[PDB]
Amino acid sequence: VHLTDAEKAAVNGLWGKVNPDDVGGEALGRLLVVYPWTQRYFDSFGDLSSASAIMGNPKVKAHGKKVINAFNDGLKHLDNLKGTFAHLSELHCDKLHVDPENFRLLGNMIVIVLGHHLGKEFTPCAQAAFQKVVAGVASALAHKY
Amino acid sequence: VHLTDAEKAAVNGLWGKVNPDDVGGEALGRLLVVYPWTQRYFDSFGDLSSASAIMGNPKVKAHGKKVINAFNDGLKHLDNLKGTFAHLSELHCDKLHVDPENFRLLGNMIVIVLGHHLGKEFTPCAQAAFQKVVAGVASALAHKYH
Amino acid sequence: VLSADDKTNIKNCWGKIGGHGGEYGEEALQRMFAAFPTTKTYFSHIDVSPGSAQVKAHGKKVADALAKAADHVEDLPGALSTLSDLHAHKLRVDPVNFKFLSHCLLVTLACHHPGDFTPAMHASLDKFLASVSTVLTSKYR
Amino acid sequence: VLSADDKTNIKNCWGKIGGHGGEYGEEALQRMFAAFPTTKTYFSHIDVSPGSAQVKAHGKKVADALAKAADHVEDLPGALSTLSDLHAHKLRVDPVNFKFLSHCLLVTLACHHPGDFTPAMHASLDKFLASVSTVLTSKYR
Ligand code: HEM
Ligand code: HEM
Ligand code: HEM
Ligand code: HEM
Repeated sequence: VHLTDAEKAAVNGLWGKVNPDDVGGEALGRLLVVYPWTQRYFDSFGDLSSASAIMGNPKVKAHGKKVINAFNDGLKHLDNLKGTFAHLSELHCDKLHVDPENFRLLGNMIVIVLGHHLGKEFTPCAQAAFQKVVAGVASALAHKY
Repeated sequence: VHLTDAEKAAVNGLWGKVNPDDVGGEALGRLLVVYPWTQRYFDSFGDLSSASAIMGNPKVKAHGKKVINAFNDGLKHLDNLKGTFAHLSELHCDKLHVDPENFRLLGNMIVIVLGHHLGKEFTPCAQAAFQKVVAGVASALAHKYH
Repeated sequence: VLSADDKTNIKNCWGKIGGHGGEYGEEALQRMFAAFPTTKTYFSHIDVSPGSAQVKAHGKKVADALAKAADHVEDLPGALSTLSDLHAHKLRVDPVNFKFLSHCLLVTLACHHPGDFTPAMHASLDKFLASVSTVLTSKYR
Repeated sequence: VLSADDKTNIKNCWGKIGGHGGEYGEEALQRMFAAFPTTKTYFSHIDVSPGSAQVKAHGKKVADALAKAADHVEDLPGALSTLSDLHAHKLRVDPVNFKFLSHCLLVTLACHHPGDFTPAMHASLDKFLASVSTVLTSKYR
């Protein structure tokens, strides 16, 4: 978790002009569409058999709100990411048995949704800074293992 | 690494009846055959043109000796993989930019070479114990990413 | 993608396997359950104990599928589409479990056919299992 | 493997891309160099500075190759055999790099065509680039 002063100003300067709840909703929704096997882990979610269904699913939107809230903690405490994501690391790896490679997939979904929502403002430099973050958050949840 | 006492006696016993030098050499060789893009990381080794060439290569055989010595140190200090491999973690990542995904590929190559050498003695249980070691070793070299 | 040499080698391997197939498929599954306990999730409904007739029978089903895939190397999506619906549409298996099983299978062959398991064969077999894995995890109907 | 829906989705996207291809290839590479500085090693012999004529030229080369892959979707091994010898035999490119460029290409298309970049489109394009990557890192003849 580098984040220089220029990378700091880019991350929170651009994070402040998106709706974080919607970002988490769409990014999760897209993960379920693009990588369909992830649907299995979310069986508490009801029907997940189509693109129109899973994007309109309330349980999905509510959970993206949960997922982005945990992500938001990360930005505040980039100094101790491994300790911030302590409980969640245990949850995904022991109770849920989620393969670590799936973490970097959801991270990528977050990244492209920002781009989807921001367009030309999501510059190559701003991607790099957000890429450093999502990779850090991925290796903080996996890191048993 | 977990490792129970029966899981310990399974690892040190079967390791004792193989030649680590030969296991290291073949594992590296097989990595260079099966996953050909890794050949690029070893430019220092001269031509790696074919299966026939990369197995007879004395510089591959000698490097497999170096890889397996590091692996051997792991068995002695399973309490602290992160410290045992910290120096090599810096070399492979900061200096050579080897992607962590490759680390587990060489881990797999070691496991199959053992079964190749041990036959029906490399039991499912014996594989399970060695799988924990190689995954532990792999993630100890990647621990700088983090 | 598989070359001509890959095609030749896969045929030459499943010739040597022949009827020893189910025996190895059983051992592969048994290796997978032991080395990667995560995979037991997908088999909650059957007895998975080391000695188990249900695992023995499922091994024979897997071996025939690999034998069929070896026959139709040139058209893998065609021959296996029934299994692709099972694994991708119905079961939605995580693709990492296919790497786990592919590896356990390659360990098995190395234990039983170490004269035939040359680095060049290993390569051909690994690409095979990868492209068989790709079709099975992949959803196209 | 790509379904029928996957193919027509690919065809429509490269339809809607038209002449803008060169700009998106360029941008994708800039993003790959910036976000994954490891990939710069492969381009040691050209100028890789943000605004670079060499990167702009290469950007267009990539776009043409992707445009040709969208035409011959049903024969990706055939259409890109030359590019497969370049990247797999000659250049020896590590597969992760393709995942890096694929992703940076999807970010670009999301930034420029957010209306047409639906969840269902994104699934098709991710699958398309994955199969393009498989062929490119493969080694046959
Ligand atoms: C970006 C990384 C991720 C973050 C920040 C994250 C965050 C969270 C949080 C905060 C919860 C608990 C919600 C609560 O407090 O009630 C949760 C639960 C869960 N997560 Fe994740 N997650 C991540 C990655 C993933 C991925 C990729 C998967 C897909 C395999 C996954 C699967 C699950 C499941 C199945 C639950 C339980 C949901 C339930 O209560 O039914 N997680 N996640
Ligand atoms: C998986 C466990 C691994 C172990 C235990 C290991 C071990 C070692 C050791 C001990 C050295 C330094 C020897 C010396 O200083 O003379 C070394 C160097 C090196 N390793 Fe590995 N390594 C591993 C993984 C890999 C993999 C998968 C690759 C393939 C990309 C790789 C590529 C290299 C390269 C390029 C060097 C330097 C080459 C040279 O000395 O000219 N390493 N390794
Ligand atoms: C990699 C090559 C594989 C092949 C060729 C294969 C083949 C088969 C075959 C032939 C069947 C039986 C078809 C039937 O009559 O229902 C089956 C079922 C099944 N497979 Fe696989 N399989 C493979 C990998 C996997 C993996 C990696 C998993 C996950 C650990 C898995 C999980 C299952 C499950 C849960 C069933 C249904 C069992 C039942 O309910 O009877 N398969 N597969
Ligand atoms: C699917 C994505 C990719 C496509 C469509 C693609 C296509 C191409 C094309 C069309 C060329 C020029 C062919 C020629 O006339 O020589 C080329 C060259 C090259 N590619 Fe790629 N490639 C891809 C991925 C990659 C990746 C991920 C890397 C590694 C970072 C890479 C490294 C190179 C290099 C080093 C050259 C030679 C450049 C030169 O000196 O002219 N390619 N590729």
